[PDB]
Amino acid sequence: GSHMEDFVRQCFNPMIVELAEKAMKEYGEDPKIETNKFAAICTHLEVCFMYSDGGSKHRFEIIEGRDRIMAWTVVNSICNTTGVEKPKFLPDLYDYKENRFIDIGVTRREVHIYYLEKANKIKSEKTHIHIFSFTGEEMATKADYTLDEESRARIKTRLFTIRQEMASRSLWDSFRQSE
Ligand SMILES: O=C(NCCS(=O)(=O)c1ccccc1)c1nc([C@@H]2CCCN2C(=O)CSc2ccccc2Cl)[nH]c(=O)c1O
Ligand SMILES: [Mn+2]
Ligand SMILES: [Mn+2]
Repeated sequence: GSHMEDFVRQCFNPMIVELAEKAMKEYGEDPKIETNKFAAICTHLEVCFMYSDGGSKHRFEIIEGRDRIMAWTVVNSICNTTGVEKPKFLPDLYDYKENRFIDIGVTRREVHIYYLEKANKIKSEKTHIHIFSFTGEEMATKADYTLDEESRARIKTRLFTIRQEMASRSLWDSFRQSE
C-alpha cells in the first residue's frame, strides 16, 4: 500500500482510474506495485480525454482506453473507410478533420528526446505525434498542434498541477526518476 497509489485514486476521477487498471492488467502489470506507471497511465488517459474535448463536437475518435481488440477494430474501420494507412502500433486518437491518427505523449524529460524515441518506436511516419511535458513545453509533428492555443494551455495547466500535488507529497522525485 504505497502513498503514490492512494494519491492517484483521489486525484483522478474513478472512470479514468478504472480504465488505467484495466489497461495495466492487460500487458500484465499490477497497479499496486508499478505505482509510477499507474500514475503515468492515468495522466496520459486524462490528457487524451481533454485533447478529444478540444475540437468540435465529434472531431476525434478515441482509441486509447479501449481494450486491445476493440481499439484495433475501430482502427480497421477508420482505415477501411478513409483510406488512411494502417499503423503498426495503436494510436490514441483519430482526427476526422485532419484525417490522421494521433499518438499523444506525456513525458518528464525533454520533449525533444522523447519525440525521437516515439517516432522510432511506432515506425508509423503517418501517425501524427504531439508531446506534452510536465513543465509546459510541447512538440508536434510538422509543428502542427491540431488544437487552438486555449485547449492546449488547459492541458499544460493540469499537467503542472499534477506535478505540484506530487511534489507537495514528496512523490515527484521518485516519479520523475521513474521515466
Ligand atoms: O498506447 C500506449 N500503450 C498501450 C498500453 S497502455 O494503454 O497500458 C499505456 C498507455 C500509455 C502509457 C503506458 C502504457 C502508449 N504507451 C506509451 C509508453 C510510454 C512511452 C513508450 N511506451 C510504450 O509502451 C511503447 S509501445 C506503443 C507506442 C505507441 C503506440 C502504441 C504502443 Cl502499444 N506511450 C504512449 O504515448 C502510448 O500511447
Ligand atoms: Mn496509446
Ligand atoms: Mn500516447
